[PDB]
Amino acid sequence: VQLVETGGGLVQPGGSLKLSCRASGYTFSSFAMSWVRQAPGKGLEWVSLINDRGGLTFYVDSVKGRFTISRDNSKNTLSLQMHSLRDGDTAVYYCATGGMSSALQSSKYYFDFWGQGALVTV
Amino acid sequence: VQLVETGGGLVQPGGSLKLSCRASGYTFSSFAMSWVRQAPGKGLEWVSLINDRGGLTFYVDSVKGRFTISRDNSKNTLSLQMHSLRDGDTAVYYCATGGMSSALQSSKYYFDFWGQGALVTV
Amino acid sequence: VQLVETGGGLVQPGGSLKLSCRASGYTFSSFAMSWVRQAPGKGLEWVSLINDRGGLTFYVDSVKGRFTISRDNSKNTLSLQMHSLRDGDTAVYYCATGGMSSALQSSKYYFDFWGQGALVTV
Amino acid sequence: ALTQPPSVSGSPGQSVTISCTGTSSDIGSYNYVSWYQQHPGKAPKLMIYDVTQRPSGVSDRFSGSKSGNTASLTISGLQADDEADYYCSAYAGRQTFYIFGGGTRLTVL
Amino acid sequence: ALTQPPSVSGSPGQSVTISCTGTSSDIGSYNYVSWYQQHPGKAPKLMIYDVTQRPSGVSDRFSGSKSGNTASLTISGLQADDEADYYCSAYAGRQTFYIFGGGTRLTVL
Amino acid sequence: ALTQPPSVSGSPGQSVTISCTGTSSDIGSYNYVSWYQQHPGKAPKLMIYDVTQRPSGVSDRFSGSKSGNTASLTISGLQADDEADYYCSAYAGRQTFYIFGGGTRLTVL
Amino acid sequence: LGFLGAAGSTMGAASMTLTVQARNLLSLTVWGIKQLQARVLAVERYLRDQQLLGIWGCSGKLICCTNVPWNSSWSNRNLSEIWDNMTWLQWDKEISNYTQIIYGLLEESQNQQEKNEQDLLALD
Amino acid sequence: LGFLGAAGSTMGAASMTLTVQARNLLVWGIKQLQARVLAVERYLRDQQLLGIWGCSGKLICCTNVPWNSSWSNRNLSEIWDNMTWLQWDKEISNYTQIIYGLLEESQNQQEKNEQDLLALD
Amino acid sequence: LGFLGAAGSTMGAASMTLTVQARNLLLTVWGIKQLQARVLAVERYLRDQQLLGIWGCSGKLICCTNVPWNSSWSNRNLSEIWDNMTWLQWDKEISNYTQIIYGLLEESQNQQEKNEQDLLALD
Ligand SMILES: *[C@@H]1O[C@H](CO)[C@@H](O)[C@H](O)[C@H]1NC(C)=O
Ligand SMILES: *[C@@H]1O[C@H](CO)[C@@H](O)[C@H](O)[C@H]1NC(C)=O
Ligand SMILES: *[C@@H]1O[C@H](CO)[C@@H](O)[C@H](O)[C@H]1NC(C)=O
Ligand SMILES: *[C@@H]1O[C@H](CO)[C@@H](O)[C@H](O)[C@H]1NC(C)=O
Ligand SMILES: *[C@@H]1O[C@H](CO)[C@@H](O)[C@H](O)[C@H]1NC(C)=O
Ligand SMILES: *[C@@H]1O[C@H](CO)[C@@H](O)[C@H](O)[C@H]1NC(C)=O
Ligand SMILES: *[C@@H]1O[C@H](CO)[C@@H](O)[C@H](O)[C@H]1NC(C)=O
Ligand SMILES: *[C@@H]1O[C@H](CO)[C@@H](O)[C@H](O)[C@H]1NC(C)=O
Ligand SMILES: *[C@@H]1O[C@H](CO)[C@@H](O)[C@H](O)[C@H]1NC(C)=O
Repeated sequence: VQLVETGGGLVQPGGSLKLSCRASGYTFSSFAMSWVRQAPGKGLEWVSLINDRGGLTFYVDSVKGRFTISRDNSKNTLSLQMHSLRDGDTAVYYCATGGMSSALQSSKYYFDFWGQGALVTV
Repeated sequence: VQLVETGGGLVQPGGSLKLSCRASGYTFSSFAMSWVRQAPGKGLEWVSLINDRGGLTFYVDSVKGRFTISRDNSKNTLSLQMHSLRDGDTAVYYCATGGMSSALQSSKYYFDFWGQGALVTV
Repeated sequence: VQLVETGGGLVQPGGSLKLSCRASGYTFSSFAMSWVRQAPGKGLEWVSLINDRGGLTFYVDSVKGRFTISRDNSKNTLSLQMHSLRDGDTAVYYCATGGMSSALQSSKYYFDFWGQGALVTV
Repeated sequence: ALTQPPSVSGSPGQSVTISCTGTSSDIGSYNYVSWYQQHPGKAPKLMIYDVTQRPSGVSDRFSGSKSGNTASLTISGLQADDEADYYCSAYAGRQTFYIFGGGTRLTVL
Repeated sequence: ALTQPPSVSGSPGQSVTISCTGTSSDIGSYNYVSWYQQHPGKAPKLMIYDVTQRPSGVSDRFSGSKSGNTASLTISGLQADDEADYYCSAYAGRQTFYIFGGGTRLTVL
Repeated sequence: ALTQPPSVSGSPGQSVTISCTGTSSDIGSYNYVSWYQQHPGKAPKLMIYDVTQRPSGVSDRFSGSKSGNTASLTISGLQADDEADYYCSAYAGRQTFYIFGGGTRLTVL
Repeated sequence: LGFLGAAGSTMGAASMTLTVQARNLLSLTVWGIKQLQARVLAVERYLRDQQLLGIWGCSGKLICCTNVPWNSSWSNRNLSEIWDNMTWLQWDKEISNYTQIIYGLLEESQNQQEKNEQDLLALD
Repeated sequence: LGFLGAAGSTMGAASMTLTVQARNLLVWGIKQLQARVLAVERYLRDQQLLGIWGCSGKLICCTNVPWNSSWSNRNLSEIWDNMTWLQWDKEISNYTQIIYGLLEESQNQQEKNEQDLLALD
Repeated sequence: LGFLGAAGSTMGAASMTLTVQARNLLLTVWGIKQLQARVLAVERYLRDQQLLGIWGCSGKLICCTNVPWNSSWSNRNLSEIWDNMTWLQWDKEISNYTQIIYGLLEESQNQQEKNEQDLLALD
């Protein structure tokens, strides 16, 4: 399995940045996926979770009105649309597989696969 | 179109006043109506909104447990029954037409007509 | 009627204690019952309420995630299982009859009968 | 919690009134304001329920009423045998089921 | 509520702009940002509704727009009769129906 | 958030334990307390899922458990290759979804 | 208890066996027509009851609460007597004359509630 | 007004008589049984259709299918204040099955989405 | 049609075409035979809808309940049931427990519905 993030770069406060994640090595549409942030000098923070079908999205309150998480199962990709960036959003953004479930399969509530991460600097 | 407020003047603090608004010049039952406060020396604050049929009422949190908004489509009238009348309430109370539609007609979310305003002093 | 509270009287902070209450002289299944605490030096505070059939339980927020209220209509008994007891939970715990209703009977919203109370010290 | 005087007093044969106050969301809106009488060493006994009703076994000596957000208990032929801590309680709607006030120590002169 | 400049000014015949700002959960999430013109001692009149539309009877000297979390009212051929307190308002969801800013005093030079 | 030791250390061959604590509504309510091993400069690897289970490909030197509101990661034959920042996480209900603690720096002597 | 076993029980003892009676409402050419008439009638009666529950906002429930207040002119009794002393047969007799009045009010309150719901999912 | 009394009324002038008309949907003698049986099946197909759209038990049901301007580019005031339901039925007859198909798909997605939100814990 | 097209599909691949099968349920002697077939189809449909109703599943195709699954009914995990098995095989596997499950569903709705009535009696 591979997860390769793209996008990133330095955007000034108030700007907008799109991240994306290409997946391979597994059936993309069978797993829920998420984005997780790591501050440059601290630990991991969960940011957003999307279901396997993409119809249900969840966000951490700190980004609930600013970030949109989207999935395209025909291309095996994830995307994250990040609006109104603030200094507190500087982090490595990791693409991860796991987190939720689809009700008719055993639950996870954990992250099975990780990418290498995009670096976002505000 | 006319909206005329005859509700009252001064009451002792911790008292109950009932404002009323008589409307003319348009079909009364086709429009939603609201009450909006103009502070004696500041700006406008929305207080309450009632649906065209009178079945649904909405209030600002600061007055939710003290104000009742009522409408009578057979008299072409509005009323506001005030109970706690704490000092903050002091204002000119304007009767206005607009604030919502009714699902089967074009939206508003603005106020089309204004009355002259009753001056309520605590 | 009779309400007799039993159970232990001393735990260390972080421990757990189970109280029970025997009722007699009336039809047990016809009344909702509750537990009410009295601080050693202050007044009465309501802690938990259970419906006559045992299906619905309500708690005061300060214990909502820590206490379980249970009813067994075949023994005419109540029990209260308190987890993670804190020093602030020291009190006399009274077993009381009343506090709710069952929709098809006149409401109470008051307590008809009281036991003598178990003293729990943390 | 409800605001309630820490103590009241009067001589035998004199009436007394114990009042409790709250807000409109609890004591005001709901007509479920019971009163309890607690003797030292004993569990509280129910004296008044709803607003004016008393349990069977309770004499007319005890009565009560409410106005606005204030409720009160009236004791008429006050006796020395009434030495107890009196409490208000009120239903405050779903989510917040009951609110109690502090106790009033009744001293008989 | 909404942030609005205390005052704006310009000479007759010159255009002026009155801004209004809020947050991403209200003015930047709903396209319902009306503007009102209130002369001292009189009731306010509706000038702009939604984003760009005006009521019939209002001249085309008054227009407006929004971008992001900022909305503005533009007055072109400024006249002496425009000395009024201008207010912005916005729909802020079903939980908070309307929010208003303070007024902007328009001074004609 | 969860609390973890800022750092731990031990002999390259003796066991170590990394604790993780939370509250009754999250780590104490759900048996979903995974652990991740993040080497500096690399993305975190899944080491433990649920409470005791490990992913395929992970050796039996990594295990863990929970009781009450406390969970821990136990490493048996501590190796030089285990120098990483270890993180605990937990499901916190269908509102919060996930919480993490800070990393515990594991020092290999 | 089985079908109608609670018929002689009190109203509060009954209203727990509703599925028992509910499941018994659905289940030579002259003999064919006679049997068909019996089956079609049972189906039509069932559907009219379900239609009434639908228009009152009670679809899919055996016990549903409404927003129509009880008028003391229909039955001036408290819940202790109606639910602990009376049976459903006696109750049916006591308010037979007001059945259509109650039904009309139930229909009217649903009409207002349904419209009220339509006007709230419209906000925003 | 009684059954079909609102037939000539505007769309927003009707939509208040729905219960009145809903109540009216429910040897030689075999003809009567055929007539009665047909009414029941027709009633049930409509109820079944409402069921699969998630509109069971309601007379007015709001959905999550956007209105496509190609079906009727009107201003709502034209539809609800001037037009009748008969004229409307004629105007969008060609698109009725398209709308029905979309409604069915919308409910299926919502039903799966609801299930996915009821094992989060 | 598409009717029964998913019959050979796995349980988790099927149960997305529920409306396809659901919509396919709806000379005197010939008239009688046809009326008996049509009336029977109606009675079967209504009995199934009534059964869903008493379980609190009225108006739904996929209905969640409060009845725990017993390991004695089928000692299988979700991967085998939903990704490998078909609905015909499953129907065979738990035929002997069908009425037990149905009884439990009825009881849980009776308790839930009454509990709601009591919650709505507060205030
Ligand atoms: C009949 O009445 C008696 C009391 O006289 C009661 O105990 C019994 O349960 C009643 N029968 C039923 C079926 O409830
Ligand atoms: C009760 O019914 C009487 C007619 O018998 C009517 O006059 C009265 O207004 C009704 N009251 C309510 C509250 O419906
Ligand atoms: C119904 O009304 C008739 C008069 O028309 C009266 O004789 C009868 O007793 C009434 N029934 C009830 C249950 O009140
Ligand atoms: C028929 O049309 C007229 C206007 O031409 C209108 O006033 C009247 O109400 C309509 N009839 C009905 C039943 O609405
Ligand atoms: C609207 O209908 C037309 C014609 O069928 C179609 O081409 C278009 O994509 C549709 N748009 C939407 C948003 O449904
Ligand atoms: C429906 O299709 C027919 C052709 O079959 C066409 O003549 C008619 O105008 C169409 N109606 C609408 C409303 O598009
Ligand atoms: C039948 O089994 C084959 C196994 O390779 C699978 O690819 C195919 O999709 C199955 N048919 C259906 C309808 O699922
Ligand atoms: C499963 O059913 C058996 C009876 O066949 C019963 O003894 C057991 O307790 C049941 N277990 C559960 C979890 O329902
Ligand atoms: C049901 O029980 C019979 C015995 O009565 C047994 O032969 C059959 O295999 C059982 N079916 C299942 C699915 O267990």
